[PDB]
Amino acid sequence: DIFERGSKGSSDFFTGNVWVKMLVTDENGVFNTQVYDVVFEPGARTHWHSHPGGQILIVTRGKGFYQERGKPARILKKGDVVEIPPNVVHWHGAAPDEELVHIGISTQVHLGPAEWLGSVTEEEYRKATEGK
Amino acid sequence: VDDIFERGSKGSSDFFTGNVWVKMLVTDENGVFNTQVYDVVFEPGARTHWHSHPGGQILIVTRGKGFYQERGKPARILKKGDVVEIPPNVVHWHGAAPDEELVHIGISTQVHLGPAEWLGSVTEEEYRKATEGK
Repeated sequence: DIFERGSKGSSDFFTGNVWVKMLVTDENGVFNTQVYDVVFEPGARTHWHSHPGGQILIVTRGKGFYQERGKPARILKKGDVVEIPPNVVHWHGAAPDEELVHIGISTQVHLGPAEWLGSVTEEEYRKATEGK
Repeated sequence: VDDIFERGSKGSSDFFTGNVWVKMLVTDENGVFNTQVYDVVFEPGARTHWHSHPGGQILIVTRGKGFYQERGKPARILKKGDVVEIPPNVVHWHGAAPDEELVHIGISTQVHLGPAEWLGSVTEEEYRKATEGK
């Protein structure tokens, strides 16, 4: 609705079909902040990862999940704002039944890039999402 | 705190001309992010005063029609989907079109570099010249 779909996200960092559109790439480092828009098709999600800088998600459409490692998953819908603290290992993605669209803001980009870990397994995903 | 309001808290005449509603999305009370995020509605004709942010600002337009102008430069027309990169210390205003509202997300970057510096109102002549017939 607000933005066109971006380009297909790498299978190295995503499970399923995800489209990413860079809004602010901050190539010159002026803002120390990057901004992206992402569409997760049903079932699609990031791998587990963390950022040294805090991340902010703003949900613009659909239904999805955010989960920090060892913690219960949080249900996302339009309007929700997720503050992802620095270094917290987490994933986010769509509900099984419905796409998720959100803006993402990476803060304190200079602290370093995302650290990518393992995929969110089918088991982890079902456990987090089944019947919610 | 701003969740208590229907449209947000009404913009103070100290900083805005006309009717504006602001909802803070990220206040960063605890400085975890060095960034603040807000959602703003400008009714037609409403706009910020001239101001600058030491750390810069990013606008993401979600609805309607507005204008962005840097001191001494031609105004830029804003529509849904537009992204405005406002560099550190650049003096500017933004706001709605004369006959349509503007809604946008604002991101104040590098907050630790200081608060916004607020200058004069955008005069009716400045606004008319910026917007009339556009």
